Amino acid sequence: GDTTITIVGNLTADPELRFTPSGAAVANFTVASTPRIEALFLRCNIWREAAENVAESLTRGARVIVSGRLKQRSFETTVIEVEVDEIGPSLRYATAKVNKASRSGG
Amino acid sequence: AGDTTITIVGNLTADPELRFTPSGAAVANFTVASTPRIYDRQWKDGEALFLRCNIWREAAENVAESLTRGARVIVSGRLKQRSTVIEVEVDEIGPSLRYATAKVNKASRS
Amino acid sequence: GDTTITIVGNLTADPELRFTPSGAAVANFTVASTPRIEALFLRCNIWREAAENVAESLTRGARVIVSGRLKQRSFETTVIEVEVDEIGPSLRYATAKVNKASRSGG
Amino acid sequence: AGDTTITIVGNLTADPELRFTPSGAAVANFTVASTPRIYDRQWKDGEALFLRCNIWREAAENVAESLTRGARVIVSGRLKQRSTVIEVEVDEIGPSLRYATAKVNKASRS
Repeated sequence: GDTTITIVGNLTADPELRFTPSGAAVANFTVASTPRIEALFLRCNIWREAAENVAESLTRGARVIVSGRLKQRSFETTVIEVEVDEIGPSLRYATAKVNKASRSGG
Repeated sequence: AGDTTITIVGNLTADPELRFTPSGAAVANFTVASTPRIYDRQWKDGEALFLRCNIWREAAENVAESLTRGARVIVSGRLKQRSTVIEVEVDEIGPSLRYATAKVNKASRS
Repeated sequence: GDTTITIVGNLTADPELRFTPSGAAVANFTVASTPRIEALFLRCNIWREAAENVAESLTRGARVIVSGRLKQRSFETTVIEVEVDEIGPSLRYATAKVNKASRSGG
Repeated sequence: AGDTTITIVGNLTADPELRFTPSGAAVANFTVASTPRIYDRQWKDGEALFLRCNIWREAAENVAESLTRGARVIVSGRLKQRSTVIEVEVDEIGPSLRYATAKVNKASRS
């Protein structure tokens, strides 16, 4: 089958960044969202430069909009997790100066 | 504040389950098995995830009556952290009309 | 970019079916959904056997759940339309007898 | 009854627009241009669609201030048929952190 998800919440901590043996960047963070009618924490993952952009521009307590797919993996005493497709900061209660980086294809 | 809605397409892995609450409310439980297709390289179709869902009210019974193990369903809902344990609070569920057909009933008789 | 959508509503008319010169089946119908806090009509499209399944099993006034992508096309005096990924009938106010068809790969 | 929510990723095509209502409410208007990728055959990336969106309240101004033509945004919302004409009633919007970076402000000063 398939599964996509969109989440709006606040960062719990700041995006922790780490690089892979291959060189590929992997940001990491967890979005906490409390619906109105609670408390749900979703840990997300991002790759490639978008990983570095996140770690570089976001901080704990930031309101974000996330679209991605679900994922699970085993831990030792399976938990759901989110594969980020694209992430941005909400302008619902904030503003932001945006600086794109040019080089379209790659 | 920020919410979290989700749409899932997968299979049931078992017949639903009618868990009547102590208060007297119907609740159907099932888990949607979904393994996505990943157009890469040429594995091109793998990484199965199992999502535990909880449908409430009237639909808890329509689901327990209509759906069965191996069923391809389309689920709409939200992720709740109540109850490890994040589950899908199903808002709408329906037998996918892909690969299958169905005869629909209604609201008002028998 | 990209865009996915999920709709829950009722059929306005019955799925109209038609075949293509290539032989590919194309069902067609439009879902009317009125949110609670209105009246929005979305015309959908489906292909392959799922098209025939729809026309064969659904009827006007039926509550359905639809996931797909948006699409637009010009008409003469552009309108948004939905490319159905998968459609099923809601069990929120109904029940259904399901008869899968076997032949997994194709 | 049945609702309809949607998530869009695309570009703005122009700077937003502050359309203050007669009542006195802020409203920002823009249209998200989105052309999806379609892994088929080997066109493998085409069919551009343009979605007109309307963001309201406080965010109408934060958007008009923060975003500009050519911007890659992530939009969350619902399709409304008010005003041909189906538009996106934006609930949340944000500059996509893919291909770009951003400096976030907040709620309470200056």
